[PDB]
Amino acid sequence: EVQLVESGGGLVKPGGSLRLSCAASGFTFSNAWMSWVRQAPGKGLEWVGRIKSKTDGGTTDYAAPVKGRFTISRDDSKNTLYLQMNSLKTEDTAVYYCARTGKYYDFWSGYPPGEEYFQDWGRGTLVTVSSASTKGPSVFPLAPSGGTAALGCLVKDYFPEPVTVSWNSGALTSGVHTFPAVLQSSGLYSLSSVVTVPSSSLGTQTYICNVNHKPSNTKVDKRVEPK
Amino acid sequence: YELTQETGVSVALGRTVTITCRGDSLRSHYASWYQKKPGQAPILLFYGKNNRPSGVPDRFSGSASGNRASLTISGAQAEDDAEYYCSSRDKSGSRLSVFGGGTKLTVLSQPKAAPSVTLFPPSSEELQANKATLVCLISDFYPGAVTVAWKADSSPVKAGVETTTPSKQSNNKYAASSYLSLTPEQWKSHRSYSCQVTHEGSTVEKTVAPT
Ligand SMILES: [Zn+2]
Ligand SMILES: [Zn+2]
Repeated sequence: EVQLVESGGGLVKPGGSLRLSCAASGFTFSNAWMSWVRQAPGKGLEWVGRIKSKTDGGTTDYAAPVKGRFTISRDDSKNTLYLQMNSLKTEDTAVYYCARTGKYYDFWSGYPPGEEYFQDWGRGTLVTVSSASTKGPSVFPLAPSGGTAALGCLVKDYFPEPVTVSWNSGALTSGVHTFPAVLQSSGLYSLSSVVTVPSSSLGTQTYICNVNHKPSNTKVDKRVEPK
Repeated sequence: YELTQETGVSVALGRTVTITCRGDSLRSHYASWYQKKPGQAPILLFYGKNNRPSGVPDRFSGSASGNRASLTISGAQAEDDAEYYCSSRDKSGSRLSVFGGGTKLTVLSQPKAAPSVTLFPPSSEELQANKATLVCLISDFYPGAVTVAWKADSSPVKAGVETTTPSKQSNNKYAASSYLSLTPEQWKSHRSYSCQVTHEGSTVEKTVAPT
């Protein structure tokens, strides 16, 4: 019945601005308090701000890290909630969620009383704040140091995703793991690939990792030799 | 976090499991509980002492004692695989909600498997480019939840660390990686560096040393 759809996510450069929208249906929007909540790539959930209903003050509240830069507003006639983000920082990279909020009371004696729950949520929208532009990777060998040895390749500082990695032009697939990439604060990505090989084969078998980054037309091979 | 939850817990089909959040403010406040499946909108499961929203299954129940709030699932079902978050009023009393860091619940569907960990030092080639990255590769584990911590000379290292969330491999086990970025001078000035990988409370540690 209730649906919330966030939209507007994208890549923006630090210092830039972005507007998110949340289209609501299935409930009486004009009566609802609405919030934004965000989740940075590795670190859980964080309330961003709220707007009260118009029958109440229609006023806004904002989390400390965001005050003075973000503005929340609503157009009841289009059942839409907005988040205007200005002067964006790398620290603002996150999935942004719209949520309808409700209140209940516990046994705290403070003022103003009331717990806020997030009764309905959207799926969210990704906001990435980064000064990165298309860039091919640099490739470094991860040299081998029960009868098996692990060796690999470090694929460093590329943008955007993805990179493809093979070993020995696809002839070696057994015992390969190519790991999900990490997103650095620079906005660039890095990933690794490893293969486990018989120790008896080192120094007679050549191991080459093949790295393909299509957005930069980069195709680089790197030999991974024992120390 | 102001509210602390364990990174991951597992449960066999049909058994009971409890996920707990702890924090000083829970001595004075009730919590709400959320489920989030990968790529899906979070759902409100429970709040306060006895509020379960219509449509939430009866097996989900919330409770509170002392500095803890708990979510108990009484008879885990496969569809309960998800991240679970608690939330409560900010300890300062401010008109603000805070969230725990989330607990990944795995309802066991294959045998448990420990992480295989390999720690590589910076390559001679990278050092010649005046950079240094330690690479901690973590593979073949199940359930797919781990915590990673770095140390040097017995001291936790927090700056320069980037760690991926676990992702499923083509063999249906999970993999993850963590990177420690250092200057070449930093790398050479400490005796040893370690990557500690904790899987359901059990730690696997690997060490490297310059030279
Ligand atoms: Zn409270
Ligand atoms: Zn284990």
